[PDB]
Amino acid sequence: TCPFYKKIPGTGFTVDAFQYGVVEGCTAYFLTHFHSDHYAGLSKHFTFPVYCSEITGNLLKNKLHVQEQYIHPLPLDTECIVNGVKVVLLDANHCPGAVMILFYLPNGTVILHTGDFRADPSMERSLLADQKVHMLYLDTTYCSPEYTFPSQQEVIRFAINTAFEAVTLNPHALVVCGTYSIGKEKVFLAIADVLGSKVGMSQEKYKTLQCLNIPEINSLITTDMCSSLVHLLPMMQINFKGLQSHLKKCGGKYNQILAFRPTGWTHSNKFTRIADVIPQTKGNISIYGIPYSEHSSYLEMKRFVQWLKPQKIIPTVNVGTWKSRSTMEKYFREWKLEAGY
Ligand code: NI
Repeated sequence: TCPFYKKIPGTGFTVDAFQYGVVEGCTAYFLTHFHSDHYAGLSKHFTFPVYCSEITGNLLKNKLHVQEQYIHPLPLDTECIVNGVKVVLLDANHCPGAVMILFYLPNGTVILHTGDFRADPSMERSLLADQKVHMLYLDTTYCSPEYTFPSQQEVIRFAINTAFEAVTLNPHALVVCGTYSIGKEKVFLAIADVLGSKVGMSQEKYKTLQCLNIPEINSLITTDMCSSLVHLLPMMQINFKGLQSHLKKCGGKYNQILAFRPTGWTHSNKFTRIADVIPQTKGNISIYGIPYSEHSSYLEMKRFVQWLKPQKIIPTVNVGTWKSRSTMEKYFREWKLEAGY
């Protein structure tokens, strides 16, 4: 049945709760972003109101074929009324169109649901600065101290430099980047830019990217693989077998592949620095795994919460085991005792 952490008390609202059929007493279903664990259940046959960002509404329409009459897009950073309740959507620093939602309850309670986010100090100067938050529904994906990773800027630096070097040494090398969902577009766009190429991809992926309001996008992407020296492929094809097969398809235009697998966190983050990462190699193929995260590190999460000083925290990730739950509750207590709220 719908879990309690997907219901907003004092309203007929749910968040990211599309796989439980009709939720008894829900008058509006909010969708924070277009990732499949979040939208799971939505289809062309859904007949309840969906509230979301403009970009998310472009994807629901074009990729899922949800009918237009049920899609309610809202602008960001704007006080809006939904079934009699004031709401604000804020940028989540996750994937394109990902939002956090502020609900202002009739009784005076204020609730923030982060959706999926990567906390940033820039958030401390949004509409959040303006008033108190009583309850926080938090993206706890990486809520443990061992989860460190570099900034997005440092990871892109490493990728740009690595690709630029390889292709300058061998102009017959192809660069390939793995994808399976929206998000992490900076990886393949930054690399294409340093190489003066457009990025080539399948028609289905091109379509997806045309929904995202990325400026000058037509100058940056294409469906003509031949004209482009950066190719996107399904993440599942980013292995030696899949890459050889793909090189075969390029008709002797290239004699080397350098590939990037953007992951979240991996255990090598505990020991190794970004400067020191090395690829997996077999023959004329090299695969780099790069830790490009669109979720809060442990420290970034802690800073955000200690700044906000909520009265109650409700985790939305890793809630399935008692040991996880107990571990998170310990950190919330440390944070609260350290900062004095
Ligand atoms: Ni997500």
